[PDB]
Amino acid sequence: KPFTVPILTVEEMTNSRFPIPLEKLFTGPSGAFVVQPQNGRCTTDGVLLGTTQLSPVNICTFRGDVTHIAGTHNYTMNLASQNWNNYDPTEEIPAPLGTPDFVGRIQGMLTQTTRGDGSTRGHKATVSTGDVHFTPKLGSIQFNTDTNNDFETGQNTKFTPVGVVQDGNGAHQNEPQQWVLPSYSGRTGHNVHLAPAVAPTFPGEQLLFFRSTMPGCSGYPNMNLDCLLPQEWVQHFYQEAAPAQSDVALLRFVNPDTGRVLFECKLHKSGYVTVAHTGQHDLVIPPNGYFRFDSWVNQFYTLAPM
Amino acid sequence: KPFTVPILTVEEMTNSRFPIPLEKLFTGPSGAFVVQPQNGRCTTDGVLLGTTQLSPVNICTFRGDVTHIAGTHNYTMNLASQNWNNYDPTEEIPAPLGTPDFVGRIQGMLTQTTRGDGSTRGHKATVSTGDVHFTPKLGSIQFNTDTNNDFETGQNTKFTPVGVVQDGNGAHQNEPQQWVLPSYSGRTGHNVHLAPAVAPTFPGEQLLFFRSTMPGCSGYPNMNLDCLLPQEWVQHFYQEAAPAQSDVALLRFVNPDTGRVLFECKLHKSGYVTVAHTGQHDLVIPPNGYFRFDSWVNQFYTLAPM
Amino acid sequence: DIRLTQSPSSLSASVGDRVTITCRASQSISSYLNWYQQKPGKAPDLLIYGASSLQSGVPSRFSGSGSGTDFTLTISSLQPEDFGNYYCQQSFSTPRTFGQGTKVELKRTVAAPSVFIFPPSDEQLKSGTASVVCLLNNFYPREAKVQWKVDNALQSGNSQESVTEQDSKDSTYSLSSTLTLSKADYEKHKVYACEVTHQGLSSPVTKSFNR
Amino acid sequence: DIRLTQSPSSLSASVGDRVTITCRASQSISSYLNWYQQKPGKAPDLLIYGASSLQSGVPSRFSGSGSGTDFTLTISSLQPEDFGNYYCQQSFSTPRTFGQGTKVELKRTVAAPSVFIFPPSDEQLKSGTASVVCLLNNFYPREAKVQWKVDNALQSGNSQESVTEQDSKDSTYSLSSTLTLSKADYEKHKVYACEVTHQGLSSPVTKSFNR
Amino acid sequence: QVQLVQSGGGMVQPGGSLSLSCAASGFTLSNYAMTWVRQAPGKGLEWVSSIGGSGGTTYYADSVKGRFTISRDSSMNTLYLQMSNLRAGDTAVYYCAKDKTRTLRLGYSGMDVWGQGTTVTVSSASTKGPSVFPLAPTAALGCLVKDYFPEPVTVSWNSGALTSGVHTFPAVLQSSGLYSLSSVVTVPSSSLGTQTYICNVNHKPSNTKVDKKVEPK
Amino acid sequence: QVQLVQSGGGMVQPGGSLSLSCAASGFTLSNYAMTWVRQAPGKGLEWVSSIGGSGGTTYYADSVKGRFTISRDSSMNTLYLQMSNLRAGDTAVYYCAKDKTRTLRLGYSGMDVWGQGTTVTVSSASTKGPSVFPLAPSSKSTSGGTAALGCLVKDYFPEPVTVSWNSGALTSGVHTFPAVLQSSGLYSLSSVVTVPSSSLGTQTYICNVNHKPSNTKVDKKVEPK
Repeated sequence: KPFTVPILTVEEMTNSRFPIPLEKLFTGPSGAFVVQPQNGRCTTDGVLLGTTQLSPVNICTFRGDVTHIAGTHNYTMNLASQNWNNYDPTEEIPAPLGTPDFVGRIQGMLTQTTRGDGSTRGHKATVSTGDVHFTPKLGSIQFNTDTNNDFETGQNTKFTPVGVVQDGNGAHQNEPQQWVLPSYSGRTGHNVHLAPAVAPTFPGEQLLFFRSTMPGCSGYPNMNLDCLLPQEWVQHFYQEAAPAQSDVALLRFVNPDTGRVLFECKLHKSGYVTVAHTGQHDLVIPPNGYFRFDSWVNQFYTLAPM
Repeated sequence: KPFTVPILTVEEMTNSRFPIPLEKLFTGPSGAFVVQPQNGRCTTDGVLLGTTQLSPVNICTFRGDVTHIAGTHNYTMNLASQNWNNYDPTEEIPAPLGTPDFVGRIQGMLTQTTRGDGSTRGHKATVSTGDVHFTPKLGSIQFNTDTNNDFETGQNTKFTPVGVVQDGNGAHQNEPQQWVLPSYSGRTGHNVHLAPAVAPTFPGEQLLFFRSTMPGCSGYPNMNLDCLLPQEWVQHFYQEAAPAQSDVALLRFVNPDTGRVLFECKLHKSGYVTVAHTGQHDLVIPPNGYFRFDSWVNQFYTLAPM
Repeated sequence: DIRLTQSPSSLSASVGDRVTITCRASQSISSYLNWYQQKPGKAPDLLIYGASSLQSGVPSRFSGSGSGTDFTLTISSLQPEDFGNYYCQQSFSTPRTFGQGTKVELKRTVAAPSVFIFPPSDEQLKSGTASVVCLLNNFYPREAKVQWKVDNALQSGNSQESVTEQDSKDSTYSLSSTLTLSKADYEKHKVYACEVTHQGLSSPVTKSFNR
Repeated sequence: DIRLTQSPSSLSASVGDRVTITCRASQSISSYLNWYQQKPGKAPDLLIYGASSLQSGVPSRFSGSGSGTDFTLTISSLQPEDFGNYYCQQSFSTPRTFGQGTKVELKRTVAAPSVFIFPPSDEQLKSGTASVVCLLNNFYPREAKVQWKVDNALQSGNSQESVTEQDSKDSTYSLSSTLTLSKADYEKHKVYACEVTHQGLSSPVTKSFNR
Repeated sequence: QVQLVQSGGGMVQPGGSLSLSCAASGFTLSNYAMTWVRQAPGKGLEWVSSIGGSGGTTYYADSVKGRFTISRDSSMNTLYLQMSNLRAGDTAVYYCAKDKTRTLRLGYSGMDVWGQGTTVTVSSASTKGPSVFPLAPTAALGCLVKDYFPEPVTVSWNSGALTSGVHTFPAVLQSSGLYSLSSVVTVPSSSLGTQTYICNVNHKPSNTKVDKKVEPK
Repeated sequence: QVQLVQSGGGMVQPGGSLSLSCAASGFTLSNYAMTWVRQAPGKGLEWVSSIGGSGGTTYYADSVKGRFTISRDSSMNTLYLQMSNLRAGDTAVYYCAKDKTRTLRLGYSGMDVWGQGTTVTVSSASTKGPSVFPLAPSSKSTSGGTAALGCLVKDYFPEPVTVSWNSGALTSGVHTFPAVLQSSGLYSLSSVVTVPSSSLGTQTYICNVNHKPSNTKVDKKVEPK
């Protein structure tokens, strides 16, 4: 059974750490930080890792009931699974699948439906993933909303993420921090069952990042969001689950007009990409271009300079 | 090469007419109205129809610059491509790909980044797809918002859909109208290049609907949203593009525990599903079950009663 | 390679008749069978795609049917403009293949030809060769007998004729026989004649000139 | 069917020694090769997965290497608890296949057997059968000769031996020899004797009783 | 208005190469599967090569595999066909065509839009321009386009102003190996000497434009 | 506490049928690929059948294709193996095992958790309960401060038999010898325990013998004579 990556241009694909389209390809040194994202983690032979799931529209969503915190505009959400069933914290995963894997304040809307009469309500809401009340592994988080009396108890409530905000009083672009993992269990304990951090081991190589720009909803947020794998690649690897003939798959980025190769790269079995380049660089690509698996290569294969 | 459908449970798949997951399966008589959605339309041999595109996060989103309308809290948006390039009306499609294909008020958030200093802003917004200002084919739509003086001109603005609303002063669930196509060019002319309407032509058959519940943001909306194909099926068919051996593909819905078949259905080459049943029915399915392609059959194959 | 055989190889019907062309496939091609008509000297035009779907702009009298290995193009009311070559084509499998083609020609009432004869020009004689041309204009059927006589000597092997494809409103043909000689042989003789036999003529018509 | 061939089929080594087991595949299985340890009468234990990854709970002295067709299980410092059978297994494709297995035994200093003898119970004699049992407890090496003498007659064909698995703590063996007679033959004889020859004994030892 | 304008005809001796272009208007050529189909002199249609839609990937007849190369340029909406090591069996009229539907790669619909075709002649023989002689006189006159190689030859009367009842015959392959044809016109016997009938012939394998008038006595 | 517990098995005549069960604990069985592996007496390991993860799909060795059926039940978190038209070559210990990683169908990892095994015997022969005789401690079974005593478990069919001492309260120093096949076609073994000589007058020693194929359970007190 032959390994493949889907024939999809960068802009046709979807970011795996936030429900938004990919925009561009970026590479740079990653020594000054720990690249350990938990969403968008999948092996080429079809093993989902960390908190990665299949649905691109369920990333950074939250479902459950809410209870008002007296004298505030905040609500505690007791988390439920996507199918509105009881969340199970004993499962061997870092957090509920699709849980945000970066520290920062995410804004969207809390919506709610009253089961008895079909009445509905919706409000802007913010969740702080670096907050002490952000404890999804324990099954509980907190929102700041625009209301203080509207949301009802014991009723299905959903949070739909839109973008990220930033306290404009602090240094510009100081949040969100996309390479800092939240403490899924808050102050209670350390993170568990994490997908491993990644780094280029072969000299002269850097990680290839699939970049999007998260929408900003307030302040001066850092809107860069990089993932190791497009969500479609995750979905594809899970379905196909083809055997890896090696630890490294040689991909060629190709222009379908002529077949000419813009550059080549290494897709690692454990699920990330490296290129042969040194320095920060926004890759300039033909809009119709796409990745093409050509062969399995030795782990210590020397790429052509990007 | 062989035709297939993805191995995904219903709840693991995404509604193709709105960026939310699927929840259940439904069948009902559809004579009293015209079923002609333009999103979630694809042939089994891989031809996209209507306004259908590949990414599920792009359904019912809008990108462009906005202009305030004197004396109101409304804004006109001059539409752009997903990649912020100029939108082209002359392309032979009904509207920009991903455009809402029902009539009703969709509520979400308008966010905006100021190119110069990186400042951002966000407000609740509703687009009324049934009114005259909804002219996406012409490259212009209009939003009702919370703000009055906060959005800037000449700046990248995005609309992120969340749910739908309804006026409680009227009969409950009287909007939205999911089977009523909006006029993509307003009153300037009729819709063009539409995907054809679908109706069971075989005696004893009804359409099978992939049903989701849209979030409600105000009032008592009708939150049923039905598509003819999951978004993953669309993505799959587009990639695979296997030749159709006949106009009808037989599918079995199986429980992977035992391989036991719950029901069979017809996946028509033009991209929709029928079952053998009369009357409205919510299909009771095991949550691990999925569709499996078994064989190409004669057009006039008689399904077993579901 | 999937071979396509379409019968008949050629047919001839009158205006209004229902014309049928069948296509047989080497193996099942599902419904991926397309029909094209090709006028002489022009690119083929799509008539039917997907076995039975009418192409936009194509008159309603064209229909298609069949799936698998046997397919059928039907022309319900044959019109003078429906003349030409018709090809079936499968797009089911690489390599894409076509039928051998079916020539559809029109039947109409018999029309006798108008005959003209043209002696060689002054300049052509300077080149050492002379061409005498006999024109048969707007006739039916295509079947015709053109014989050259130079001083009552029946000529043979020294003449070529070409026929226009069937014109698509009158449904008639035109024919040009070209007699080629050396300048010496040409000015050696005097009377040059073109004798035309046709169903539309009671007796053989002769056009002649003296050099 | 991907064939896996382990080498060697059996080995013996001292505590602390470096032990190497190789597995060769009939065709490339990438790195989808796993190693298991099986103690007698117990389910196998995953040691190495993916040719080189150490399963959790498994001591560091186990290590694997290789890809494609050739692989190696290495035990850097052999331990008495490492006794047992080792299987390589590919999971590259179905049918999943195993190597024929490798027996790993431990060498150690000679230990003389303790020899016990058990006359048949009176309860067994009622049923009409007599079993005499000779025990060789906790000895090394495994090789030992155990002969039955009934009134000085060497017995043949009426005894069965059973050897235990090598002890996972002290690497010694234990053996039982069972002499079976009819109640009639058992009661017509007096002296029942079991003489044992082993490297740990300077001269053959005899345990015996009078009926 | 959707169309395909072809270019790059010409001839060449065997073993030689030759290029074909197909410029598109009214649609994005990179979204649709494009195809080259050829038609030998007086023969049927044959598939030569195709390129897929937005995802590309190419396909070739076994007759031309490794010899022909199909490709396109999104920047200038043009399809190409580079042909090398040509043989006599490659002599034909080459058409480019567009698949009806948009697909990622090669699809299964028919070909709805066609180019006007392009003549490709593989011959080691040289090029000869045509001599034009008049065919002087309810009446009838014409031109004898004699002695040329290879086809085609454009003929219009009064550069197209008067082409009502005009017959231009298919070329005949004379025993000399050269083509010749005739173009004739029906006019009223009283079209006088007041209409001026000029035949505008054309053989651009050698770039020749003759303005020969047809006078009676 | 991740765990696989097996049930079923036993012996059946050639051509008959048996069902194996395997109840999972501490993990959701339907999420991982599950495998049946078998080991014939004195032989190596053979792969029998696997079922994939949440997407399922089943796989079979040619030996058992059409005779065996692997399946599971998510509501009971249990794996099943249905065997029919059984032949002598199916006589083995059967093990269920779980793949390390979660997959859609059948993965490529090793098997990290195993069932304790179930015995399957395909034989025409009848079932026979064992006779259990004491191997009394005496001066001729004494060494140092310890005395050897035990139980002779003779003339039973088929394997296996389980032997515990003092209802399982005595586990140290027990040597249960591998059963030997007698000329009669029946099995026999010995279970020998090494106890302190000082205990012989005060401590009771009872071997508990269980033979499920015959539903025979025997408790034999072993004393000096």
